[PDB]
Amino acid sequence: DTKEQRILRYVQQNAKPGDPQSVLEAIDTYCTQKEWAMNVGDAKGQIMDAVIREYSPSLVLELGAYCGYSAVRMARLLQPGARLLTMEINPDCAAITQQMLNFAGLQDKVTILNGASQDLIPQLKKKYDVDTLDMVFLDHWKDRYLPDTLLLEKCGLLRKGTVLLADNVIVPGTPDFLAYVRGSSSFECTHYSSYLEYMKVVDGLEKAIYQGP
Ligand SMILES: Cc1cc(-c2n[nH]c(CCNC(=O)c3cc(-c4ccc(F)cc4)cc(O)c3O)n2)ccn1
Ligand SMILES: [Cl-]
Ligand SMILES: [Cl-]
Ligand SMILES: [Mg+2]
Repeated sequence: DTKEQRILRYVQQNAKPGDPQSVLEAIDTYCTQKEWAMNVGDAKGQIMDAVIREYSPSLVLELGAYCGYSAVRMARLLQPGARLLTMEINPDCAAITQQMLNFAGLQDKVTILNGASQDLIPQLKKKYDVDTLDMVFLDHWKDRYLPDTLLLEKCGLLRKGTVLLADNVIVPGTPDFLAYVRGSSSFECTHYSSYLEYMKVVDGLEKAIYQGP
């Protein structure tokens, strides 16, 4: 089997159904002790939690679910009725994410879409009845952070105050995105320095709040 299947199995055998916190803990244990994986992790995850609590978004889009760690992290803090849409390009990982969310008891809050961000973003309004997004978590291909931000804007999915939160802006790094949002009058940016998941390597999150045209 694959690493991702092993992570799911470990959660199923070491966490409590319906207990998101136990799911996060199980994933972090496995990835610290057994096999590294590209989940956002606990260090950056704590920063994400603080942001989600500050903004209490009603509708969140995640780009790049992987195994569902971040989707569990965000969805467990959403208010009743609030929703997460998450996109995952790898079909095997999309299925793992669905199963992860099901185990965590968060499946009614989250819709996991299998496909590429460039294809799915233009369908959000008419197919998924999205008006505007309250928050976007960028965690997909690092080359796509900038084009997909621009595409979100083109599609009319951003409003004044939409929060973009970007993983991995240092490692692997997203230099074009960072330069762009930090240089743009349409964004108010803050950097949260942290560490790459499960590693003693500096990484960070960027928050970029959309200001309108
Ligand atoms: C809908 C759609 C979805 C996607 C999509 N789905 N899933 C992803 C995952 C992307 N993530 C990464 O590659 C990533 C890599 C590292 C890393 C690797 C190796 C190192 F040595 C150091 C760090 C660390 C991380 O935290 C990462 O997030 N993209 C893509 C396109 N369209
Ligand atoms: Cl993750
Ligand atoms: Cl960590
Ligand atoms: Mg990441």
